[PDB]
Amino acid sequence: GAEVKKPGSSVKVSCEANYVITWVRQAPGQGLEWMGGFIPDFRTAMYAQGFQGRVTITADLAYMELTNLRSEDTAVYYCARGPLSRGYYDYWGPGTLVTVS
Amino acid sequence: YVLTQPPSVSVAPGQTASITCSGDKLGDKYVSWYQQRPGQSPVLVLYQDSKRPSGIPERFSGSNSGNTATLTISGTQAMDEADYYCQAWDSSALVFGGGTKLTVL
Amino acid sequence: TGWLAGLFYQHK
Repeated sequence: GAEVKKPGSSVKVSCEANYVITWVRQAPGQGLEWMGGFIPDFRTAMYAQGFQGRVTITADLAYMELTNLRSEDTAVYYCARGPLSRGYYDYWGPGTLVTVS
Repeated sequence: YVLTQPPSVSVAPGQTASITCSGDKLGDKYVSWYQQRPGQSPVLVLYQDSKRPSGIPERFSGSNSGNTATLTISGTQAMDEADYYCQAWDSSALVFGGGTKLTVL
Repeated sequence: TGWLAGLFYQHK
């Protein structure tokens, strides 16, 4: 529920893989920011803008991996789930605090 | 695509609070609203501008027109203290407003 | 666009 990563390391946030999966992070003092999404039944991954290409979305569980961590990546990372084709998320998992230093 | 919200609203118990979310022709999009009590995962309180999930009381209501969606909370209670975020999709990107911190005091 | 986008959200 709270992890400490060193700068330049990587973090993986995994989510249980008809529903849409979305990854969101909450940086202190910056609100929520989308990191991307994944639809298990169609295996389609959407990438968010603004992470300098260091996000990878994979599935075996679906995974959001953020590489080359820096202090600006310190945030709470959530899995969220919502119904297919309805652009909202009715279930948010527990957050994971990731502290980069 | 950018969604702007007022950073904070501060209201006494019982009065009605409005929280706005503005974006370029936002009235033409479905807007959803999330309540995030401090230290907790967000909860969906409105979807498709104005519809309430099961468990969300009818004192939460919403509207959406021109460039602004609005969340209205009547009879504000202490338990309504939270950060409220609007969200919308633009061009296969999910966008969140910056969040409004609601204080009940 | 397309059906792909309609999986994630269906437009107003």
